[PDB]
Amino acid sequence: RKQVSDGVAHIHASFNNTIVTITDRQGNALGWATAGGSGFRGSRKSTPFAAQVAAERCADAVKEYGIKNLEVMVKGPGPGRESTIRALNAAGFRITNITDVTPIPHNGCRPPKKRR
Amino acid sequence: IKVRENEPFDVALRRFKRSCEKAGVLAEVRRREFYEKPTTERKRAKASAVKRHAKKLARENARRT
Amino acid sequence: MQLNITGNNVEITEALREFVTAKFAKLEQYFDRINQVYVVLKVEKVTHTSDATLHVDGGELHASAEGQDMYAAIDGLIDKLARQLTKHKDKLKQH
Amino acid sequence: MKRQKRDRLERAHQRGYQAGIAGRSKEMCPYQTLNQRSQWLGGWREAMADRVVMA
Amino acid sequence: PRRRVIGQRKILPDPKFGSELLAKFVNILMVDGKKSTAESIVYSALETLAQRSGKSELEAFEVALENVRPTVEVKSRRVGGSTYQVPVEVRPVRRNALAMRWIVEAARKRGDKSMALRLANELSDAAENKGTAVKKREDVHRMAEANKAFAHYAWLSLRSA
RNA sequence: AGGCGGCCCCCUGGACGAAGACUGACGCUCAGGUGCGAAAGCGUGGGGAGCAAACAGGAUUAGAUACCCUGGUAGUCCACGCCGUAAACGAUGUCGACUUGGAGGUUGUGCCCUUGAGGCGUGGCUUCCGGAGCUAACGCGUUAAGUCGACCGCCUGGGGAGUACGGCCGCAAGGUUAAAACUCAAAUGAAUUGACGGGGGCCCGCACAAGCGGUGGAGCAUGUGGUUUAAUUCGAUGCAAC
RNA sequence: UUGAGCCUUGAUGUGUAGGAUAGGUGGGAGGCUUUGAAGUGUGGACGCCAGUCUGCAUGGAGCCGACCUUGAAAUACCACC
RNA sequence: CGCGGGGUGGAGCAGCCUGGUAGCUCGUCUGGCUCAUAACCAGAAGAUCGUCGGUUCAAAUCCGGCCCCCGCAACCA
RNA sequence: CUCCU
Repeated sequence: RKQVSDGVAHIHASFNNTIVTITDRQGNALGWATAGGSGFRGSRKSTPFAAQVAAERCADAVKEYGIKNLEVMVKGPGPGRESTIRALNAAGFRITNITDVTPIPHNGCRPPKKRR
Repeated sequence: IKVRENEPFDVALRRFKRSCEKAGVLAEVRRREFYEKPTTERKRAKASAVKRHAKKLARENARRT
Repeated sequence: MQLNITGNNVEITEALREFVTAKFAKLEQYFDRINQVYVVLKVEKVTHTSDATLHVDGGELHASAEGQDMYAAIDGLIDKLARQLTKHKDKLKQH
Repeated sequence: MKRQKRDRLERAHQRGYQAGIAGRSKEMCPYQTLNQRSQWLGGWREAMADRVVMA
Repeated sequence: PRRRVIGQRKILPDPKFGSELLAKFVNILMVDGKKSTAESIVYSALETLAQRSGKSELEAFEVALENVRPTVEVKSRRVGGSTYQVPVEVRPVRRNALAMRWIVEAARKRGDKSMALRLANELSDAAENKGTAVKKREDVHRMAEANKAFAHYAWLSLRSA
């Protein structure tokens, strides 16, 4: 429980799901909540609203660590990614800075061939 | 991308630069190596560019409105 | 799927009704749930023609085939109906 | 049997919004008069954001 | 329709009480094109709603109505293979009529002896938040609030009022 | 030509332009021949992240040896050999001359007020639009499919067939050269008017949505098919007969 | 670092009823306190979110038991656990 | 042949982490949805907690006896 | 989504 002050809020924002991992400055996790585990299932995981409910259900169950202010990292080009940080302005936090950690390779490995 | 500033901030600047270069390169690179149709899609894109420029230029005569 | 044979100038014999019924049943089983089928046999002095109207969940669908001996016309009509059914079936799958 | 609904003004809006969402990044199927082209393009640019928020 | 915000006509108010909502309510259970016996059912039911409720009749009906009027209503939509329901907000003209349709259907169920006794008891439990139309109200709110995650494109309820 | 994208080094080919000097027709094309030649594949030895034929499984479907999903081996990579084909396409052999214009790109260079990203010319390579002319039309149009010249390759109805047999090459797969019997009166190119599309845009309809009442269950009436009968008169049969 | 066992201690034990986060059994109107009182500068635990423990006062000399509700009367006090 | 553990919806099991009221997925039943089946979603009943006893106010929970399992053994007449 | 003449 550790009585931490500030945290780093990683938001993995893929197409089919958003998971929200609130950690500390150090980089080791304090609590996470996903858009799947909030009652939304299948296609309904892939909405911004499930990301908002995920950010709520993380922002409490990190209450016991006592975080006043947090940074926001967002990885992934998904349908959440903005409603989930409106849901961290509204959850009672002070947003220090917001970054983008979406991995852009200087094209390396080959992508899959997926669609027809 | 990286937004930090004083108390009116945090949304518009970030969704601007984030949304443009992020959604561009990730929505591109997410699948389809293709090896062949960036050539076709750039050729069609730029032929459509010169056809749109000349088409609007000679379409700048009249429209009877 | 019940099937309803009628004939204008074509005397529908019992061997004729057995074959047509079998062919229709086989087609119904293969493509889609079908509710009712009307078959009309016409002879116009040369042309042995056949009409069929299938009532399926989406709606009516009809086909017509001219032949030489009635049997040929029936076969053509059944193949046409099957083709129409494939179109209607995944026309209302379209996932 | 009565008269036209929202006389092309905010019907021109939702045509540009549906055409904005379903691809059509032409922005080159509008009307030609100004009061309808302005919000065909208005619905188009309001539909680009609603394409970013979803798949 | 495609065209026609239609030239709309109003209705006659109720004779015994100064209400057009009540006249709409008579027109709901006015089955088979016969207004007079529906008026006798409504008056015969509001009388025993007054004696079985104490308070006045128009406020008895309206307080009994606002516990079955809804706020969100599902609209079934399909995109691709899925066919999910999307919550639209009910407009306040459709609201009370959609309440009275559920009251009248839930009174055509429930079967007691007379229609005025059935509708009187059904409005009584609608005041009590107990009967059938409150269960249908809570079904609509549970599935619209359960499917709440859909607020989208253009096929429903443009910008505001 | 195939093709070649981080950055640096070493070795090396070609093109271009300015000003001169030099050789003096030393030129063009080229059957045979020789060389290079994407990807897949084959052989030997390494290497193997990601992807991914084959393969397994889950779906989908009437079936689904498929598309979709989860995995996944050859191969993709390197070194050395082979193969020698591609929608190897500009579907346009090479070289040379001549013949109205415009807008650009890129790369040199000359003069003048570089006095300001300035103005006027000049070469090369290249993109589009159009002139006459040409073409069956589509379109090509100084980089021609215009007017000509030199040399080479190739074509002679469609199918059989770029197949068989034989030769040559290859480890193989196969490549190249290349028929005939038979059979048909067509095959084809471009353009036109319709029709059609699970193409697009716009508008509308009890087309959907919002509702009210039905049909399908029942008895009976009436009509039809069938069956019967001596006859069950004849016709009407998707919507548009019942 | 860490179990496990053993002592010495110290907290914890809101069903219902209700003045109340009363564990059982038995004894049981005596200790608390000016060894500087109720409130809180204070700081936590527990937290079945309502009440109990202890840290330091600037205050300073106060509190319950039997007598109200319960299968039950009070960590009022003590013993065995 | 004596030790342990289990007996709770149709089934798998939580509850018995502290004696105070029976709980979750499926199967089974509606309703919405779908062209119908499906998938999704929202509700509902589904048990005298294996049977007799008793231990206090009150027992699925604590303790005896019986039955049924599953293991460990004892298994050298 | 908004960088032209």
